[PDB]
Amino acid sequence: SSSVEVSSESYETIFSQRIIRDLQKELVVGALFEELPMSSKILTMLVEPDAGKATWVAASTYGTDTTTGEEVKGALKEIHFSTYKLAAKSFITDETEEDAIFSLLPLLRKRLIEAHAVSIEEAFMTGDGSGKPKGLLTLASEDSAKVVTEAKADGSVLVTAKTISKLRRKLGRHGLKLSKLVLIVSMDAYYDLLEDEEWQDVAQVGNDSVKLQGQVGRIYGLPVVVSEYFPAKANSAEFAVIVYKDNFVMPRQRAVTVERERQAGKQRDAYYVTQRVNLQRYFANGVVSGTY
Amino acid sequence: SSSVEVSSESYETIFSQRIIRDLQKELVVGALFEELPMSSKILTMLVEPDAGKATWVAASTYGTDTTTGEEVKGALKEIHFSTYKLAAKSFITDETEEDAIFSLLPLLRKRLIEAHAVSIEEAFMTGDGSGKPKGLLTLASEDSAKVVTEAKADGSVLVTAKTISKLRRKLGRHGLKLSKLVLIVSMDAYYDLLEDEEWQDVAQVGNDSVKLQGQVGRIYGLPVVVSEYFPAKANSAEFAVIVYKDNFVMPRQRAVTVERERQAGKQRDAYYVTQRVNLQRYFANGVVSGTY
Amino acid sequence: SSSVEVSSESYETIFSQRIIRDLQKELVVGALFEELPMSSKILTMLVEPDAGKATWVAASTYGTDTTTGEEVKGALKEIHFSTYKLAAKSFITDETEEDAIFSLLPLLRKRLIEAHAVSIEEAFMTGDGSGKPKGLLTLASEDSAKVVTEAKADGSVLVTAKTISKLRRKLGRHGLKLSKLVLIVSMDAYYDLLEDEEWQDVAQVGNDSVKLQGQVGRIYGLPVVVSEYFPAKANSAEFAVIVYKDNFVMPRQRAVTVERERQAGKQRDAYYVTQRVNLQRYFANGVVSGTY
Amino acid sequence: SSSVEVSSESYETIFSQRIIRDLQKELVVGALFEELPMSSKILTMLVEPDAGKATWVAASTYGTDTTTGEEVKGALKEIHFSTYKLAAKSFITDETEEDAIFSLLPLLRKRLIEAHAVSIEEAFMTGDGSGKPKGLLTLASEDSAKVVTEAKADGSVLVTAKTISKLRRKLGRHGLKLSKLVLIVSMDAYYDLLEDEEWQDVAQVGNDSVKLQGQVGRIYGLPVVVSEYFPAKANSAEFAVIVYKDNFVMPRQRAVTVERERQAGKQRDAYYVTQRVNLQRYFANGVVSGTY
Amino acid sequence: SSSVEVSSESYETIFSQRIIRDLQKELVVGALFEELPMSSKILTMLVEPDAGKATWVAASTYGTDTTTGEEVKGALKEIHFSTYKLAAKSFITDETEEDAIFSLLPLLRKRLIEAHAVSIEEAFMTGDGSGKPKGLLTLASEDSAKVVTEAKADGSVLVTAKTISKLRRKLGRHGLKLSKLVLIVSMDAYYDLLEDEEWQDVAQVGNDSVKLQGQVGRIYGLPVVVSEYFPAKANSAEFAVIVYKDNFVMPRQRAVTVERERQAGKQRDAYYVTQRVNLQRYFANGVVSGTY
Amino acid sequence: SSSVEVSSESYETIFSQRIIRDLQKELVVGALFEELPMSSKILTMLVEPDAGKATWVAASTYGTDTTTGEEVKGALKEIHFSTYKLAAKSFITDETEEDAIFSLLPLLRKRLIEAHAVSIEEAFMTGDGSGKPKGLLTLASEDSAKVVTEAKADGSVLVTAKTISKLRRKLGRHGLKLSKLVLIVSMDAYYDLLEDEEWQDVAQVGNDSVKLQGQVGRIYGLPVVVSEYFPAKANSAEFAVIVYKDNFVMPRQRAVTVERERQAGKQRDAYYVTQRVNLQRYFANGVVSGTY
Repeated sequence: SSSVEVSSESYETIFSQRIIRDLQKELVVGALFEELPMSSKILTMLVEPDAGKATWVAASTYGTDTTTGEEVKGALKEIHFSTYKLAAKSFITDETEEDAIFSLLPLLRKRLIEAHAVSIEEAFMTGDGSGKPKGLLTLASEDSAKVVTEAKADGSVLVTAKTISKLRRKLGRHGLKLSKLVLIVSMDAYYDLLEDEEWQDVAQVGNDSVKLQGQVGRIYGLPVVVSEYFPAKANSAEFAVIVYKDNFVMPRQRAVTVERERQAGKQRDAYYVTQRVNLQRYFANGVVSGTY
Repeated sequence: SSSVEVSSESYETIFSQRIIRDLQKELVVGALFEELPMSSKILTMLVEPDAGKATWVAASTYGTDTTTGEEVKGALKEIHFSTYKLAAKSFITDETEEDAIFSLLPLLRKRLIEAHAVSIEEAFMTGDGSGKPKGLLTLASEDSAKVVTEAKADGSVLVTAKTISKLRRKLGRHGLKLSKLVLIVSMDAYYDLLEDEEWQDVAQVGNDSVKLQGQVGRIYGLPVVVSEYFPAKANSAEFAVIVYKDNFVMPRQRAVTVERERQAGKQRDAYYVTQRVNLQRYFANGVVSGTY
Repeated sequence: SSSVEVSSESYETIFSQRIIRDLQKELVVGALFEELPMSSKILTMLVEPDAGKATWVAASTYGTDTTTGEEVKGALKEIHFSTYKLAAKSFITDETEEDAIFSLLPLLRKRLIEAHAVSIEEAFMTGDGSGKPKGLLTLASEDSAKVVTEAKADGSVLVTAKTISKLRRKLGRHGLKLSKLVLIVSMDAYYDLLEDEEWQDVAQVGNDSVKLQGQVGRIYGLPVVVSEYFPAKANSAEFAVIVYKDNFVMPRQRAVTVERERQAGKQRDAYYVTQRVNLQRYFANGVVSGTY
Repeated sequence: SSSVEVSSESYETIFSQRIIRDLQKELVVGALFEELPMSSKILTMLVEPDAGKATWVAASTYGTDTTTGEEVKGALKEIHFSTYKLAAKSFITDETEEDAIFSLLPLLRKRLIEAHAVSIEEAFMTGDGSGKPKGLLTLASEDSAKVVTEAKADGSVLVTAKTISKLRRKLGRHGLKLSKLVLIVSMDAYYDLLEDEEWQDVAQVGNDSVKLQGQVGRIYGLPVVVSEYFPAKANSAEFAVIVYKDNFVMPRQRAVTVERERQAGKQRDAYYVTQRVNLQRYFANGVVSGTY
Repeated sequence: SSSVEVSSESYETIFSQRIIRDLQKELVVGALFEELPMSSKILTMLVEPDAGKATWVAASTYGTDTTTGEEVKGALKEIHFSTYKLAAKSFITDETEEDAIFSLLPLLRKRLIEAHAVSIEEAFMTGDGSGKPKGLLTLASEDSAKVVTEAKADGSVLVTAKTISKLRRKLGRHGLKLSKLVLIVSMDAYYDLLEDEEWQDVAQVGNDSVKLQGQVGRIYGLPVVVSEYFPAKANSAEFAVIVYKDNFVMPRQRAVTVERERQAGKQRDAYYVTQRVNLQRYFANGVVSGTY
Repeated sequence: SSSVEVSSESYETIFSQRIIRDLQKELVVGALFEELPMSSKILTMLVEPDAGKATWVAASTYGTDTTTGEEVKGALKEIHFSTYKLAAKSFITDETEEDAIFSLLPLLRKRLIEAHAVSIEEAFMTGDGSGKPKGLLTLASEDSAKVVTEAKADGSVLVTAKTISKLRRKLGRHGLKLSKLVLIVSMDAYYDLLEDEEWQDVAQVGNDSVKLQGQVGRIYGLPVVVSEYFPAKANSAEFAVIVYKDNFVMPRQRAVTVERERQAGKQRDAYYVTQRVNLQRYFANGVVSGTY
């Protein structure tokens, strides 16, 4: 009846009262370590490691230098945990905040913190270490630690299940355990439709329940971390396996705090979120990936 | 003997009493949602889910002027919920009813309703949205979502079970689950008997029981909703896979009511049966279809 | 020494006493439904299942005249179940019975009833249905219903077991159930020795018994009704699979009776045997056979 | 020194105290039926099982002339079961008995009876039926039954278990059972270690014991009567599978008796053992054998 | 520096002490039977099995002259068991015993007895039957009894498990059981590694226990008696399988006694170790070996 | 702004700190026997195992003179248990020690003893035994005993699992058992995925635990002493399997001790570690390795 430019504009318009989030993916992997508070400029350590060496000496007296005899070493290595600053800044103007909707500022604050955390997780996963923490698929990669798939447990010809097993027993050479798997979402999809020598398929069987879905999706009974924080290289899959109780800790030189001023050349409200963070490192075989 | 046009018409004949219904098929799929009453003629549901986010900042001073900018945000996105009208009339006259049958109308009101129910399902199940409730295949198919089978879960070649698993995983990256499957009766026939890995049939073993068939007809323990409200593309399949308790609601802006009049030019009996409906939508990857 | 033409005929020979039947099997399959007595020359009855229908109408008015709404019809259809006559007749002479024996007749009456009973089953199983009851391999097949195997649930390669399952599914599409299965004795002896991937055979486990044999030979746990009244073709196997207690009734307008006269020009005994029976039909998927 | 014809004959010489018998197999097959006591020369039985069947009549009339009228029959067939003579005799003289052992005669009398018994079994197992009982195999094989393996359940290729099955389902179709099986030792000695699809053998499983053996040495749980009294052929193996409690009876006009006379020239001693026996023949297909 | 002829010889140096006996293996295989004491140089006995027979007689008289006269016979046959001699000696001297080890004789006497016991086992395992017992493989192989595996239970292509399987059948044809099997060390190692249709070896599974090693090394749940006293034929392998509790007794006309003399015209110490043994032979199908 | 060579090295530095050992493995394979302390220069002792054996005697008198003479012996043969010397010294001075760390000697001394323990285990594992003790592998392989696989109880074909079983039997044909297996890590990776009849592997199953891993890595349920002190021969594996408590003893004529002097021309800190050891041998078949 009424058209626009009659009286259409005078009727009820509902707005989204209660909204959903931007970003609904959990933040783990980058923080999946002991989170240790720190305040120091640097932290420096040393290890024993050893002395002497000893051999086989024919004896028959007390004190013998007749044959073989004195043997010593001292050794090394000092190591320094090098700390980084990671931080963010954001604007809002009174100009934007004042219309008739003043509910924006409360909402905004809880996006900022959530957003600083995202950038940390991505920085820990992929990051070169300049201006950012020590990577996880940089220190376990082919790029700067030279770790690919295990070829000391490959005769010729591999398969996708096999690769996980092969990397797992590379960790037990390094003497450590496995306690979580971090896998690409595609990989886990493939392993959900598991191929087994049970021949029932533990994604389903005949009688299906939450027990089965939650068993197939765990490999070796362990939390698979489904994550999307991986480049796709080619048809290759990247994996990160290591222990997560005997591995690395996140020393945080400043725990996340939100800092705030009004000043940016007028007033205006300016927001600072600031953390300072790193990864520990002791070994380059101390975390293991492999390229399919 | 007794021949017709002689004396055959003065003896016995039987007539029916009680009568089979038209369509003994259960109406579901289009009525497989929660039914929410609405009194509001439009809903303008502005979503509101975020303010600020994060940044990477060096900090260590009260006011920092050297690092990155700050962030301040509004929020988005208004959603207009628009209802449509579905309804029909039936014109009848006493003049046709006049013979010796007068029990026609007590069945007929409930034939018209049952029939009006069919078209409600067909429109709910498949539909553009223009003058009809939002369509279920359509909203989740290539037509207006570009949602087909997940190509990031397949190398090439997809067997019938294997498809379902690609769609199952697609669902959980959304944040939603699966609790029933809607399949075509001809597709449903290769799941009624399926050739399976236990190598005995888990439809029937050697010693069929209603239990084994009731387990197999639940793909993943989840009921398959056998329906015949599906287009036919080719030897390609169609699926409707979603959760049916967390997805979309069916909002009914006028529930079905029967108005009755007797005015059409004389008397005459006039019936008007009228409803108003739509379906909710937030996302169109919140529902899943796919292409075999 | 003693031989024919001495005195051998005057001495000892022990001549016949007692007889064993003709056919030491049960007569099955025609009689496998309810058998209801009637007294009504024709069961004319009208079956009316639907009235109304309704549609989607956009309204915004009480009396909605703006678009058509009006939906109403009567329905159809009338059917007539017409009884047929089956009969058997015999005329003998006193001369044939007599030589010193006159006990033939009380036994003659049984054989007549029994042989009649056989024809009835012949007529129910295969029969054009005009003057006699309609078939069950002549009704239910390609001959007069277009009902064979279900090709739309085949993959490719029909094998015998597969054929029964596809056919089973063809029944549940129709809405009717299965409660007995009717099969060919030649096929039966190979449902008795069914292949199963249980892999020890459940008809000779290695802890062998009559139980396993009486299980395997009951396809789906429902009794196999061994029957052999089937036509020939090549080596196609036909089956009769239907619900046998929620379908057709056999209606009896005349119960078995023997009407006995002597007078036939001479005496003579004249024996007339009469029954009036039919088969019902409701739909052209009301019963299912399939061709292999 | 010491040689024969010195002092070696008065030295100890040990002679046999006890002996084995020639034959240590239990008799079986031909004394495995009912042993019916009898005293008549012949049993002449006439079986009369069926009289009357009538016809399906066309009705509204009693003493039909629109079809063939009222049927009645008498019946056939007289059959005569005639005993045959089995007699065996032996004779000794006082010259035969005397050596230095007088104690042979109670043993000889046992031996003759046993020896005669073998001849009864030999004839009952295979026998023309002319001055001996009819042979069980001589009426079950190709010899005059003309009953071999059913073509009607071979797609091509027969194996030993299938041949037994083929033979078994002939039985259930002549109205009889299987209650024992008679087989050939060489074939029985292949179910000693029985190949099967467990592949771990269901003859011995994992932990061989006597129980498993005496159960697997049966086919259908029913005792395999391990014998070697069948004739040689080639690589063909004939069996007998029939009921052994609803089958052919032995009518014994004389139960086995021991007769002793002395007289025949001088005295001297004579041992005669005589029985008069036959095997029934109710049907020529009332026993089933077959050619492998 | 110091060596023989300087000062090396004056330091304590450790010379021999503490003995170990010749052969660390149990004397069995010829000693597996009952050792029955006897005192009779030769044992002469008949074994009586049966006397007369009694052939079928037609009868209907009390002296049957119409048939062949009575059967009768004595009993055969006479058997001689002849003892053989086995002994060993040592002639040592007073000069030998004098001049290093005077405690040699208490050990030397034990070795003479023990060494004789092995030589006895050599005579029982394979024996000429001339001056020494009758052999054990000798009476059971082709050497003097023409017993190889039964070619009339061959299904073509004899394999290891099967040879035993045929051999067991040959046993039941004698009517004697199988209770242990005596094999060659090298075969026994392959039989320990039995491959069965579990396809995993029941030798050690994957879940080993002493029971499974103690189970594999039993064939048919009967223990194998592992031995080395066998000849190596060719590529053919000797097996010896019989009952070992209802077969051959070893009759001993003298038990092992140690006899001691000193004279030979001088003294000198003379040690004589003596036994007298024979081995029963009833049949040559009373012990069964074979050729591979 | 700041850089090194400005003030940075003096600004608040975390110097090196703490420690972790080298040889992050337990000493195995050398320590795997009874360790007997000894205090004797040599033990020179006679193997004592037989004294006479005699032979058979036909008798006929208390003595004989007809047959062979008598046996009686002392005993053969002397063996000498000889020690070797293993040892080394190490040189350090006060000049080296004076920097700013004086916790070096308390660590250097532990390392030295540990470093000596390694050169002992090395020599114990492989060695010529000439001035060191015997090589465990060397004596056992084909280098010095001519012992490879048991290829007189092997027919055709082998796998890794088989090669162990060939060795396993080879021990017991000297009466010896098994109580450990020694294996190369490269092989150990291949026993991780043990191929078995339960056909899921007992290393994962579907559900893993430390227990399954501890069953599959113990071949026969007995500890595999996993070690990496093995020579890498080629694509061949060596193994060492013998009994390790019913065989060889390791006799130690001097236990490990540390002697220390400070004088040799200057002072100077001098350490001497010295020990004396041998490994016994008794036969060349009393320790077994194998070439895969």
